[PDB]
Amino acid sequence: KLSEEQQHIIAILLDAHHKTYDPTYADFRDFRPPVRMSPLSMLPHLADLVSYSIQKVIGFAKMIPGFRDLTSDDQIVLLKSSAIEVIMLRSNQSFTMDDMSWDCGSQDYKYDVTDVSKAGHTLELIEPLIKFQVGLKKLNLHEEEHVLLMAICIVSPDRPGVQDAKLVEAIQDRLSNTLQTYIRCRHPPPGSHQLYAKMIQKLADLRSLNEEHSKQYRSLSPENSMKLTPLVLEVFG
Amino acid sequence: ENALLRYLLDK
Ligand SMILES: C=C1[C@H](O)CC(=C/C=C2\CCC[C@]3(C)[C@@H]([C@H](C)[C@@H](CCCC)CCC(=O)c4ccc(O)cc4)CC[C@@H]23)C[C@H]1O
Repeated sequence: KLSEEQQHIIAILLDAHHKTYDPTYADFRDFRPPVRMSPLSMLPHLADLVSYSIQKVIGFAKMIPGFRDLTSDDQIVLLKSSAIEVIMLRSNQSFTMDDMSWDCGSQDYKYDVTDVSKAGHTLELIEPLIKFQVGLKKLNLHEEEHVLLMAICIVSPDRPGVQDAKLVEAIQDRLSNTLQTYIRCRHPPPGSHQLYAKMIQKLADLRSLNEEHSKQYRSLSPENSMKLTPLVLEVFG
Repeated sequence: ENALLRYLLDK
């Protein structure tokens, strides 16, 4: 069912994820500490978490077959546009349904709606993010699907600034066909079609979430910017 | 412009 090339793609993506996601979360101890009582007391800790996560996303992207073959400029636009979406996706691994929080192994490293708001984010923007996480979690995806979706998310031809959209499209299509084939090996029709249609809808949701926060963001006018990291400043503009 | 990102991509 899966050709050797499709299997080779998945093997590479699984290994990329395993190298870039540490489920012990030990590195969190080196962040500025979380502070819950200011007023943005969680912003240093959460800014470090985002900065760290951007680095992991870069790591992952560099292992995506053909990504490195793109021009540097196209690699840069793809990552600047996709980074927050991939972080939202990858974060589903820590997300817990019972508490509606991201549980990273300890009470201190367990993040809820109030903690995110203490990082300077609006409740109106956070609610769809939680909703997203719940819906994703309910799909109960295999790790093979999870890493392929992350990859598909990164390599999208329809991101602004992409010069070589055909080449970017050729990579995503190989990833997409691999994903479709994977699902079909796990499920006959029509369940296969329904599950794929759901993943596609989740990518559109992520995109709408990105566009809504960046709309807000681009429509904002130092005290908080000072607390961000150099890499976050660069990536988020 | 995006110097840190460029470096991170080249290494
Ligand atoms: C290692 C892990 C672990 O699973 C822990 C992780 C948890 C992820 C979380 C839990 C804490 C809050 C995190 C980091 C979220 C960010 C603070 C988001 C908030 C979402 C908006 C309401 C930052 C968004 C943001 O600053 C932004 C968005 C779009 C733009 O164009 C410009 C800026 C997005 C994902 C959120 C991240 C993951 O990489």
